[PDB]
Amino acid sequence: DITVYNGQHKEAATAVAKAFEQETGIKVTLNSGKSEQLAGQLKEEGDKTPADVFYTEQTATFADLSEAGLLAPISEQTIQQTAQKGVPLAPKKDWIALSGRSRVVVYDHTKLSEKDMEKSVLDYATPKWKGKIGYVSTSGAFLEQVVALSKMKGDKVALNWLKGLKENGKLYAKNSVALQAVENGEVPAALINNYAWYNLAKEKGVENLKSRLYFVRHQDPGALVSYSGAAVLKASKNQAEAQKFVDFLASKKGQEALVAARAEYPLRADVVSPFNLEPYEKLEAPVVSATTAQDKEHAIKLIEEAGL
Ligand SMILES: [Fe+3]
Repeated sequence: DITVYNGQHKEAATAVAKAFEQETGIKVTLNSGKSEQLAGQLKEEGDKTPADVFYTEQTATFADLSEAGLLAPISEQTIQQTAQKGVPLAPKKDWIALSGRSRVVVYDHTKLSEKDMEKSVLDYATPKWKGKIGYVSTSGAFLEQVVALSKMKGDKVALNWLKGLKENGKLYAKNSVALQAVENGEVPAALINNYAWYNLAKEKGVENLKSRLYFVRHQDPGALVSYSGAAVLKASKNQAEAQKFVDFLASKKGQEALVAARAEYPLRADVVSPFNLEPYEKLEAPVVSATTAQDKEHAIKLIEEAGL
């Protein structure tokens, strides 16, 4: 039996754990928490941690653990299962990316069309969109979007984007609320994450929604994908079952279990999502370095400076 420190959503984690227990007969215990807190706990515990595997919604939390020598190597064959073009790879082959979530633009297709959409997420923060674009400044993915803009286009552009949202956008407390506002006719479009919309569409049927999704694609900062993954702890005294769990997560059945539970893009090429997601490769996600704590601190400073 194994212990998994879990920073991912409980439904994702519970569903793959249960499919693992059913496939192998090995029992999984989750120790859930926020990825950044769990990572800190793993570093403090060091070679006496009870953790066998670390399962996270955000692969960026792994870099520090790897650099501190706390992660075990994973099978090369396992890594290759999700190694699509654009998918982040552990330089030391000591963690694996498993799935993704995407930034998207949701729009009311009875008021706007694909033709009204912009080639860049930068352009939604301009007077053309005044009173017409919702955004969620408190959302973790929104913070990731600022980090990517900063890295890809520099601080002046990031700040100008945030200042433009301040001036032109409608602020919503959550992505689900921004989605409702589009459905309700309050705002014709918003910047959200993919899964909120695919959840609603699975629930109600796409034909019954006013809203559709526009993916900016072509490695625009607005095509940002955030990656979930897993790692085996070097300290684990059950490497064999820990590695079997990580291999299962990368397998067809493990990826099938994940996508049945959550609207994340599988990184295996031979699994389709029952939420009817497009293939990961079609997203044309940009390639961007892992968000550090320092990156998050800086992005918060820019949001503050923009008056948000
Ligand atoms: Fe969310």
